[PDB]
Amino acid sequence: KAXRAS
Amino acid sequence: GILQANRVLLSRLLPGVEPEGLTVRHGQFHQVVIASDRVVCLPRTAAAAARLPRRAAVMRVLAGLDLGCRTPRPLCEGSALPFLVLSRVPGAPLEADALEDSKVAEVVAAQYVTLLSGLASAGADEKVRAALPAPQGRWRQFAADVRAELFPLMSDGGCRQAERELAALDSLPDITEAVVHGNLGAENVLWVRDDGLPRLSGVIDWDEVSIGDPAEDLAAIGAGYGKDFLDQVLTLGGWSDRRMATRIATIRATFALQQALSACRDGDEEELADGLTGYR
Amino acid sequence: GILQANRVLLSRLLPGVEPEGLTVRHGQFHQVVIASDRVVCLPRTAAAAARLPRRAAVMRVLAGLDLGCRTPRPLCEGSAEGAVELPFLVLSRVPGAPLEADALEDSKVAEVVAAQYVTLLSGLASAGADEKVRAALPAPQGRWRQFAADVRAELFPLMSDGGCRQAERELAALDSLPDITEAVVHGNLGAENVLWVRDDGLPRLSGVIDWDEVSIGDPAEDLAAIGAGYGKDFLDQVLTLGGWSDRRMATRIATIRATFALQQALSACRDGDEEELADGLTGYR
Ligand SMILES: Nc1ncnc2c1ncn2[C@@H]1O[C@H](COP(=O)(O)OP(=O)(O)OP(=O)(O)O)[C@@H](O)[C@H]1O
Repeated sequence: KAXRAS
Repeated sequence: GILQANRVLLSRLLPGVEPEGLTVRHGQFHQVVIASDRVVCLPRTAAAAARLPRRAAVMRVLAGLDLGCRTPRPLCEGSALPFLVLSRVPGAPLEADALEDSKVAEVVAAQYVTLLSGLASAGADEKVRAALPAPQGRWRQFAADVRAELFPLMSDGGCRQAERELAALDSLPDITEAVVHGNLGAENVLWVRDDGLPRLSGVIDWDEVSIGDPAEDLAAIGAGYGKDFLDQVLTLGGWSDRRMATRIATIRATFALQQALSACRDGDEEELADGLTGYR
Repeated sequence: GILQANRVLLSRLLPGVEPEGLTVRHGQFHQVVIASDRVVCLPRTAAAAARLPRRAAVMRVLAGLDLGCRTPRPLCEGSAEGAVELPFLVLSRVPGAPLEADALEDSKVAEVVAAQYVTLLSGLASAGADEKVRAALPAPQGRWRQFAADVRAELFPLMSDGGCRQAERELAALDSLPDITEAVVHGNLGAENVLWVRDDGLPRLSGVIDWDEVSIGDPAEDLAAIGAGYGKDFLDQVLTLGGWSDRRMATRIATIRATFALQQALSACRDGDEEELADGLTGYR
């Protein structure tokens, strides 16, 4: 998984 | 388990290798079996099996690009349930603690520039454009999904501040000049330390790969390592104009929502909560 | 010699890496420097530096083939290929080590090992049909006739009278051979250039190295190399699985396999490797 997008 | 179920395949692809010795990284779409020098992608859903042929073809195209580093190269493909054997890029990720050294940052940023440069150049290639996808209005389609799925879960004030972020996406031009990794996180970029200063081994995880705006990848670098480092990459690469910074800033706002949007669909309560932190 | 001379350049390309702990393999035109995860090709002359642009384009083409294994990958920019001259060329290093002949005594290892050789050679063969690969790679004509002349010019002086007689027998059949230009030919598929990962289970092909003599040519060249190293039984197994055990192909391999010792000697003579030259001339004195 995450803030980078995942 | 997953290893026992595919022992027939693993015996072919990895002769003599004890299945229970291997590790399996249960990702979103694929089940990659981690071998010593390679991985074995397997589709979980039936839809992933249908896309695997073109996915395998895409990975081969990426293998013939000068990015200044390695990429998972296709070794084998077939059926049994389709499968795809990719090369395992060596090296580990890089923590932000390492970038506190100034001489390391210079090197790391410079190799990031070389990577992004190669991706930018590759986007011009007609062959690459045909091979990889290039959706029109991905952001407006994204915004519609957010409005549909996440708005109910969000607060009144959270919907306002979310709408401002989605409003910014319409301002962005639909660029399709460069190749975009789409999820260029710190853990997806592998490095070689303990020999000299960090040297970019290669990038992995190209499931969100496409022809698009290179700001997306720049934003991802900024999300991982931060302002000061991204600035260094922008200045070296010469991507430190206002319009680029605007595109980066705009796209980075969606990263929280993209995490929540995906987590919503695949019932991930921990991710969904984290993504919605600010929005409720 | 090479480490000391190019200390400044290597300190750029390999930041904070001690040159004392780096290996070197001698090439005809280039001087490859073996680092942990990569290799650096250094020109010996300006003429060698002019070939690196084209060299980079070739290695990119090889990296795009379906060989079922790794190859050295260009770590330069794409625009390096359009340059007149390159002061260096960085390549990714293929992991793994060579395989011993005694490992093939186990029949089930040979089955697996041969199958992966087939996958490689099949990949090179079908890639030789692709016209973009043909346009990318060189394809010299009458190479056998020319090779014999190069041997008699360069190697016969280093040989005894007895060695020259035995050489003439081997070189005789080269003129009669047909000049095949079908498959992508490695040109030095010895055991050393074929690396394997044997840390888990039976040996698995990691990749192949030393594509200095790569070309569009006769696929018997590569098979001969395999026959030279691992011998009769193993070759036949590879020919069977691959489906190249026909009498014509076998004859071409037999002829080339005899001259393969001289190929190594001629290569080592040109790059100036005294130990490798001594090994090649073993028998020819
Ligand atoms: N080439 C590779 N080398 C090493 N590990 C890999 C490689 N490709 C994937 N992985 C492993 O997979 C993890 C990430 O998941 P992966 O890229 O397999 O996702 P996926 O299931 O294909 O789909 P998605 O990208 O949508 O999550 C990495 O942290 C790593 O452990």
